[PDB]
Amino acid sequence: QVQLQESGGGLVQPGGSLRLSCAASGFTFSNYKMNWVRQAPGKGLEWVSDISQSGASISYTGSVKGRFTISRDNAKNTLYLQMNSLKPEDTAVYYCARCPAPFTRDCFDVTSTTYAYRGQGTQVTVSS
Amino acid sequence: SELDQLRQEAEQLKNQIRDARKACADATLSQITNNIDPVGRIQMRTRRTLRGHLAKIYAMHWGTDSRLLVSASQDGKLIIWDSYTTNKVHAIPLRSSWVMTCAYAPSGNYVACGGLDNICSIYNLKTREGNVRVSRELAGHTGYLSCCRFLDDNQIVTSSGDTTCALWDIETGQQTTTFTGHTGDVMSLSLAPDTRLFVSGACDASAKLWDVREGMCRQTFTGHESDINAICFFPNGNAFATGSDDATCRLFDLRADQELMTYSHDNIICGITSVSFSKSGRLLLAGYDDFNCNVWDALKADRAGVLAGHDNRVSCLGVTDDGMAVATGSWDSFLKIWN
Amino acid sequence: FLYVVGRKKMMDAQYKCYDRMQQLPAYQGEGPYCNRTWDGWLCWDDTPAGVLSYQFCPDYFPDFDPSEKVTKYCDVWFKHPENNRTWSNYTMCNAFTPEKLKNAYVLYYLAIVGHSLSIFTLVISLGIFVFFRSLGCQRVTLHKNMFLTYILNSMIIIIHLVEVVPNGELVRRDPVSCKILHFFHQYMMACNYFWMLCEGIYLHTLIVVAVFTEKQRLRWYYLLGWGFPLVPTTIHAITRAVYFNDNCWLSVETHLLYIIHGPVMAALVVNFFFLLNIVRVLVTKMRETHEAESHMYLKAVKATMILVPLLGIQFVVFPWRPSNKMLGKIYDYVMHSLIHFQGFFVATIYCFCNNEVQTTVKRQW
Amino acid sequence: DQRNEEKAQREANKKIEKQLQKDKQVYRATHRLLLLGAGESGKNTIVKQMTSGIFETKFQVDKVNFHMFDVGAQRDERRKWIQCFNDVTAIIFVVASSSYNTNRLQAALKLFDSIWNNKWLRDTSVILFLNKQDLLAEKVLAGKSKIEDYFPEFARYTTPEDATPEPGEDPRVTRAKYFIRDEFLRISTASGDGRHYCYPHFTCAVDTENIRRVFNDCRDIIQRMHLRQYELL
Amino acid sequence: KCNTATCATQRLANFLVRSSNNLGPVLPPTNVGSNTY
Amino acid sequence: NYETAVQFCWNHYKDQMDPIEKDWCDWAMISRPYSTLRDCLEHFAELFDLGFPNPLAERIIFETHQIHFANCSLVQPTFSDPPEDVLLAMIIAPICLIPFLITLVVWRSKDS
Amino acid sequence: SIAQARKLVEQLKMEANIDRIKVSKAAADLMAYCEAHAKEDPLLTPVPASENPFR
Ligand SMILES: CC(C)CCC[C@@H](C)[C@H]1CC[C@H]2[C@@H]3CC=C4C[C@@H](OC(=O)CCC(=O)O)CC[C@]4(C)[C@H]3CC[C@]12C
Ligand SMILES: CC(C)CCC[C@@H](C)[C@H]1CC[C@H]2[C@@H]3CC=C4C[C@@H](OC(=O)CCC(=O)O)CC[C@]4(C)[C@H]3CC[C@]12C
Ligand SMILES: CCCCCCCCCCCCCCCC(=O)O
Ligand SMILES: CCCCCCCCCCCCCCCC(=O)O
Ligand SMILES: CCCCCCCCCCCCCCCC(=O)O
Ligand SMILES: CCCCCCCCCCCCCCCC(=O)O
Ligand SMILES: CCCCCCCCCCCCCCCC(=O)O
Ligand SMILES: CCCCCCCCCCCCCCCC(=O)O
Ligand SMILES: CCCCCCCCCCCCCCCC(=O)O
Ligand SMILES: CCCCCCCCCCCCCCCC(=O)O
Ligand SMILES: *[C@@H]1O[C@H](CO)[C@@H](O)[C@H](O)[C@H]1NC(C)=O
Ligand SMILES: *[C@@H]1O[C@H](CO)[C@@H](O)[C@H](O)[C@H]1NC(C)=O
Ligand SMILES: *[C@@H]1O[C@H](CO)[C@@H](O)[C@H](O)[C@H]1NC(C)=O
Repeated sequence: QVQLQESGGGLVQPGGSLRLSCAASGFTFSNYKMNWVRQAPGKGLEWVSDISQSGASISYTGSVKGRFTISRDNAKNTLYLQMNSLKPEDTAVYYCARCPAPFTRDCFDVTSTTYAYRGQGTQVTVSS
Repeated sequence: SELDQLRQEAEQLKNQIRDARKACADATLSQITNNIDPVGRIQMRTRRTLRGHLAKIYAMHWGTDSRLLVSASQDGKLIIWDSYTTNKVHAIPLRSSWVMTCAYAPSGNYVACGGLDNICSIYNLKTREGNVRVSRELAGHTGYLSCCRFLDDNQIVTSSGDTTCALWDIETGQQTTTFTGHTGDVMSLSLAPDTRLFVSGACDASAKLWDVREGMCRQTFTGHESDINAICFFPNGNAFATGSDDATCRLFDLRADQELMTYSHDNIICGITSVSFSKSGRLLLAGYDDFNCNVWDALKADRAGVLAGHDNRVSCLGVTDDGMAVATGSWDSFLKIWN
Repeated sequence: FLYVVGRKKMMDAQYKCYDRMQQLPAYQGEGPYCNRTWDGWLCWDDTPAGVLSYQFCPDYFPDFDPSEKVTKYCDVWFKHPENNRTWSNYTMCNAFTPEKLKNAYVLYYLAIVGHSLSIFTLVISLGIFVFFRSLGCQRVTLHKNMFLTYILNSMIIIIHLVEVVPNGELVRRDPVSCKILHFFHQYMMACNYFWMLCEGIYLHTLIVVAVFTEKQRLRWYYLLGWGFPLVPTTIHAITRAVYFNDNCWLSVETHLLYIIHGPVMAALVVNFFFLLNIVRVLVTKMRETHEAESHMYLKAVKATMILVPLLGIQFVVFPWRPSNKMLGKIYDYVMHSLIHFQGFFVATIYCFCNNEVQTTVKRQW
Repeated sequence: DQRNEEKAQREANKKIEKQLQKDKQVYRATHRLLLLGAGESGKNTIVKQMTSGIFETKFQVDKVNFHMFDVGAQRDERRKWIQCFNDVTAIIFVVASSSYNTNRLQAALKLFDSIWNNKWLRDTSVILFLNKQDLLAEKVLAGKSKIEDYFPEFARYTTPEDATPEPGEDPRVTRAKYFIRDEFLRISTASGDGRHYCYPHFTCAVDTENIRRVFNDCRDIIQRMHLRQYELL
Repeated sequence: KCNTATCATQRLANFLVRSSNNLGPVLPPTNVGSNTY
Repeated sequence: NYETAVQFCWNHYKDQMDPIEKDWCDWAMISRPYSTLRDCLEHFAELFDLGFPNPLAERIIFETHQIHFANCSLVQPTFSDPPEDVLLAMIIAPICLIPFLITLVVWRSKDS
Repeated sequence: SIAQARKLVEQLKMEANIDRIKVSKAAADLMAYCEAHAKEDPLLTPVPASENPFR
């Protein structure tokens, strides 16, 4: 049973910091590439960040470069997202998404409207 | 919040099922089958090679007479083969060249095929003029057709990429029952020997057991980590085997409601495309992406042999009803019979 | 044996010399002149005082080489100081023979060794193509007929070099089996060079002329590779029968040989111009990829050297033998090595080093 | 006599393989193409320029027959039915260049990355149509939409010297549209051992030259396929 | 005389039949001394 | 003297070639007496150490060509190439057929 | 999404109320089947050249 549970979130002031955690279960965490995706109010799923199996290759969407930091703990089966300098445009539901197949360079359908290997998400609200 | 309350009540129901399954897990299948004799090395030779198709073979299906088999290829051809004499009985040109599944009627009078066109086309083989023509087209599905299987001459079950399976009346061409509940593309289905039930594996790492008459999901089987590509029933109908993209085959029991065995190797890192049992069910044949099919000891979970005669991805494989031979198609445009 | 045949040609030349000396009586001016005379082996015309006459060496003796020349000198003709008799300098005729004969033995054994490895490696390469149906394609179907020409050509050459060449009793007897074996040799040699053209025509149309070539009827490839070499070999055989009916048809002094080697060289020159377009498209494909200066010139050399044995470019780049002794020696060692090992090179490059063959053979073994 | 039934089998098999080689000539002559693209990208406008689960479009350029297939009535989960197109000549990937302000351009960069690095599409070349260049020009000409917001590496990007600007166009539009192309070419050149290539084109939906671009690119793909068989390249 | 590269094997075969005494021993070379013509 | 040596074998060459007068011009017939005269000349000259060819030897060889051979010539020796005007016609003719056969393979090889 | 959440909760109660036998009993039934049908399996047992229709 593949399960992804995200913890963290909450209402933050503009320019504040937040750290999102993703506890993975039901699969080998080290064989899969992990992703971060979000869904702003009244928008579609948007890809945020990814990290490779080991943690060497790290990619960000352009909007979050320099402010967000993705990290994975293969020992504890956790995925992290250190969020800094939060803007009101960051208010969204952040989902922990897993790549569909292991040992693959491709990552398909992660931002789909109905994707199985994705958590339920945490609501992050940046406001005053 | 009524939505989260429904989400937490589903979590407790999942914990209740998970603990009820663990209460029945008194001993492992490896502990029961510990002292049985291993099958030994399974050395099987290629007896026939069918060299008619032009493109990759996506599916094949044996006839109940264990002599004739249909083959679907993505060049737009359905070829009926005489496996004994390697002769081609029929060659049906298809309207859509993207066929992904093909079935052979138990009576032997019809064949079916479907694919990205979202239609299951029935072809009448025993026509009076003598040449095969399309008799019926079933156009209810909203996603690509992954698998189709005949119940009788007038009923057929199809799984589709719209996360839905459907039961069809062929003479009327209307869906009589729809099977919903999967959250991913249903990739395959397998009918029970009694045909009262069938099991389907989708791209949500889950397999579901459906009741044909009532159209409800009886049990849901988890344990895989990636999409389930193939599924096959045990000869007695009390278990089934699934092949997934996590490079692992697993055996699930219906009455135990949990997986019994896992077929994996550290050297194997490619997904399973096909699965089939022998006549007795002792051997589990699985096609892989590494271009060769592996034979597994279904009771000992030990690899017993390798069928390494294909030059491309093994897409389909099937065992005869009499258990005499195994036919494996592949993307190298050839179909080989092993014995 | 060869002595009497040499003396008979020596006395035949004396009759033709005194016939020409009976005619041509003009000695007009030019100062004093060294009078016309008949040297024991050659006939010299009227020459002026001081001019060193020059003529080719007679073929009376096996030591003498027709390529070399004989020099006779006038002041009266030259007198050798030892015995003060009129002399002619026949030293150049047989001075380079004992060392050219020693170099000819290693060229002889370089052929039967080079052509034996060709038949061996090509009968294996041909068996791989007919056994493994997976490798089957229109390119392999042309390779199979090309591999068969190398086998049949190298087979007749060995039968010619082991049975005909070291047998002098057979050549002096001049049987009809010599001439029909020479016919099949000239035919299979032409079929070999004309299938290098068929391979260059197919390779040129696939890459340059018609990229979108589904598949072609090979009936015209067969007629050019097998059928056409019958025309130059039948024309040559008929004229060789009425004009130059040499014993066992072993002579190369006649110009009737260019009836076969004329169209052969013309076919290989067209292969050289097909190579220029293939390497032109190849370096253009790499300039569009923006490869480095080194890698672009590295692969252009690699691709050219693997097409030289297939198209027979060595016959076009080195089509003439140098007249120098040291240069002609190296040319003989280089060109004979390329000719006799060409079937071995083609089998290694296009069968044994081919990745689709290595992947298929390892999978089925 | 059971020999009669086997002679009737050999004559029936003889008639079938006579037809199977007539269909082999037709199959090898046709060149299959997968037209892939997201919504709001101008993909459907190109097929009108030349329900059902797949749409077939037959066209012929210079007596060469092409068969283009457009996926319709399928879910946005492509990882399964995309494997059916591993043997096509090329995948025509249509991208909307104007859609960078959602962030549909990043969504297309990740889809192209998945197609490029898929194990079954590693020998399949991709024809990249950077569509909606006319709409990108109007968006860049105005100071309202800043590509620096969604792509902060655009702040230090410089137009390459080999870039060929269209006659009479703004360099700010040249730098913008070539920056988007390099985002796709960075993925295309990161992996690939000469097995497949990417052919980027600046495209408008109403452009007539679109079938000639696919013809010329498919002629390159087949040419490199012939060179690889001879181990020349 | 055929001096092309395609006539190389025939030039060698002609030389051995003409000069060599069936590829065996070595006869004394022809006398080209002062006494000789 | 050497005159007694040349006068002897000249009579031997005369007696050998006197009866067969019709065969004087056919070289296949009188080749044997002609080679017989040459032998006597170089043998008797080397015996007296005079040397060959000598003026006395070339004097009587011109007597045979002045008396025995009258208005006779050979058309051409065997093993001779044809006139070079037809020699090139036999070489260029197969070469001209090569381009026409090449176009057959490039343009007329299309199936159906 | 609440409608889809309620259908999932309703399905889980239909699957939670299921009689499950022990794995030792379910494994002894699969093991006893391959034993009773071992002789009828031509892929397991040796195949005679006379009875094999693929020779
Ligand atoms: C060695 C000397 C004494 C005789 C040599 C004779 C060959 C040069 C001739 C005889 C038979 C001829 C062949 C007779 C028939 C055919 C089949 C023809 O192709 C087909 O009809 C096959 C179908 C197709 O590809 O269209 C191509 C020419 C070819 C090989 C001919 C090529 C020239 C050949 C081999
Ligand atoms: C032994 C000496 C006297 C020379 C004799 C030459 C010819 C009489 C023979 C020898 C080689 C033969 C050829 C060898 C191979 C072929 C190819 C063959 O076609 C294929 O191989 C088709 C294969 C396929 O596509 O399935 C047709 C006959 C042909 C031209 C043969 C025609 C007759 C040839 C020219
Ligand atoms: C890689 C190929 C090398 C071939 C080398 C061939 C060496 C041949 C040596 C021959 C030596 C002389 C043999 C006897 C000659 C004779 O007296 O007839
Ligand atoms: C299939 C044809 C094979 C032909 C092989 C070569 C035949 C050569 C024949 C030589 C004949 C020599 C005598 C010709 C008549 C003469 O001059 O007396
Ligand atoms: C279209 C290409 C045509 C190629 C023509 C090549 C002709 C080669 C001829 C070689 C023989 C004539 C030259 C040497 C003559 C001689 O040595 O007496
Ligand atoms: C055995 C020696 C063989 C030597 C062969 C040399 C071949 C040289 C080919 C040069 C091709 C140059 C083509 C034009 C320049 C270009 O590639 O752009
Ligand atoms: C394009 C290819 C050309 C190949 C040319 C091969 C011959 C080159 C040398 C020609 C020499 C012509 C004069 C020969 C004189 C002679 O030796 O009698
Ligand atoms: C189309 C062909 C172009 C290239 C032609 C290359 C010809 C090379 C050989 C020419 C004659 C060389 C003679 C050298 C004589 C010597 O070095 O003593
Ligand atoms: C791929 C084939 C290569 C063949 C190379 C053959 C080289 C022959 C020319 C060099 C001979 C050197 C002889 C040296 C003799 C000495 O030591 O004095
Ligand atoms: C595959 C290429 C092979 C090249 C072989 C080149 C050999 C060059 C040397 C040949 C002569 C060797 C010494 C022979 C001495 C002798 O005649 O006794
Ligand atoms: C050759 O000519 C010279 C005069 O130049 C003459 O004295 C001599 O006799 C001639 N030779 C013969 C054999 O007569
Ligand atoms: C013999 O030769 C020598 C060589 O110098 C010469 O001096 C002498 O005069 C010659 N004798 C005669 C008779 O010619
Ligand atoms: C004969 O020729 C060679 C080389 O051409 C020369 O060395 C020699 O001196 C010549 N002999 C005479 C007597 O001139």
